Amino acid sequence: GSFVEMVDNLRGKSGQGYYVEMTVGSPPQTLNILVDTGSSNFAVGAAPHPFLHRYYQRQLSSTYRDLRKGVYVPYTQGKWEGELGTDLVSIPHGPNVTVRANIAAITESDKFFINGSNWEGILGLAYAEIARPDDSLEPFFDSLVKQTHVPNLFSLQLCGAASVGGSMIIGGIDHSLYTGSLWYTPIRREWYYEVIIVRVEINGQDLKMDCKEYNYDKSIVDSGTTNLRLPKKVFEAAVKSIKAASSTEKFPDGFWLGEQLVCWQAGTTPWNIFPVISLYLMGEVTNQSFRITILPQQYLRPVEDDDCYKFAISQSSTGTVMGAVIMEGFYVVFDRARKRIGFAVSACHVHDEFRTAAVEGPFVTLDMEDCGYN
Ligand SMILES: CC(C)(C)c1cccc(CN[C@H]2CS(=O)(=O)C[C@@H](Cc3cc(F)c4c(c3)C3(CCC(F)(F)CC3)CN4)[C@@H]2O)c1
Repeated sequence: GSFVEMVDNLRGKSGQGYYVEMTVGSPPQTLNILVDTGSSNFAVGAAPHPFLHRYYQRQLSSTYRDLRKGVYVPYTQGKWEGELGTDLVSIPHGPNVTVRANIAAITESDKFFINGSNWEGILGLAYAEIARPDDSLEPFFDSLVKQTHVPNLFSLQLCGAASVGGSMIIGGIDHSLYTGSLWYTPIRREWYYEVIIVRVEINGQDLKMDCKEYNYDKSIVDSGTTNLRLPKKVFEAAVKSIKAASSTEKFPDGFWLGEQLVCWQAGTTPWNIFPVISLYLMGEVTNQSFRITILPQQYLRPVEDDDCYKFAISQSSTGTVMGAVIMEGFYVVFDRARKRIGFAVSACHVHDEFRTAAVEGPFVTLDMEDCGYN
């Protein structure tokens, strides 16, 4: 509570990410910035690229300082390169402070900006270890914490819908955004927001795989990604098992690949025939775990075109990526200070009549440490 300045400060178009309003420079230039717990660079467009609504103009900033060094970041999805500097940054619908963060002024890019999107930059919320050019470049939230008395902690409530909304509470937790209790899983290493998944159930049936497979080569919480991404073998077992639960109908190969939609007459979507999915996460206490459960309403994204949906669980090059499909069911707390991530059922999650998202525990799981890849 007492974080209503910040409630509902996230916007976006579904499948195009969530962004938050920010100001940089003196005088303050407003930009919409993509919120990404999957990287650690703060970067903005700095030139009149045709896709951009606005861009960062350093000429205008009296507080701008050049850093004279270049920087290059290749994501899976895309790539940019720019010039480093520092400036005064603030989040209007956040806590009224201002910090001197590093900024990547994007001078060239490819497949990074979305033609049609309403954002112009990316805010890397993860740790310095994975910042570019190297961990010497202080990530934004590190700067925010060192320079103010704002608590080393933030939380995201992403609410799945063309338009999408959500909240980023900075420095706090807002208890009206979740129901039930928060359960914490350890942040395994401070680079990505890495975690250990110790077990997976589909409608309640263990997928029966060595838990190490769930996390090769790592599992992370990534707000800049849309899908629940599973490692290849795990992905196979999962889809196989979902087909079985939904055999009451059957669908084209391409649906399970996310390349072809499936539609029903509006309001007749056979929700009951799709299984709830569960990830057990390592808990705070030795041999203790807990479970998060998402409904089909989370992994079937609606798409315009009847009621049509895209299958939004997909295969992963890395380990497990808990992206938007996962986060839109839960209030996620990034407790950097206590080095742990918190999950609670979201106040804004989409649920049907008979079933609901869940965070439950505790469970007994031995050898949880063995689920990690080393
Ligand atoms: C930054 C670093 C450490 C070098 C790094 C390299 C590879 C993977 C990762 C893990 N986090 C990644 C996972 S990703 O590449 O799928 C999305 C990426 C952020 C990202 C980068 C883009 F060029 C684009 C998007 C997101 C968009 C917008 C939002 C979306 F979710 F709709 C998706 C599309 C459009 N293009 C995350 O940061 C970090």
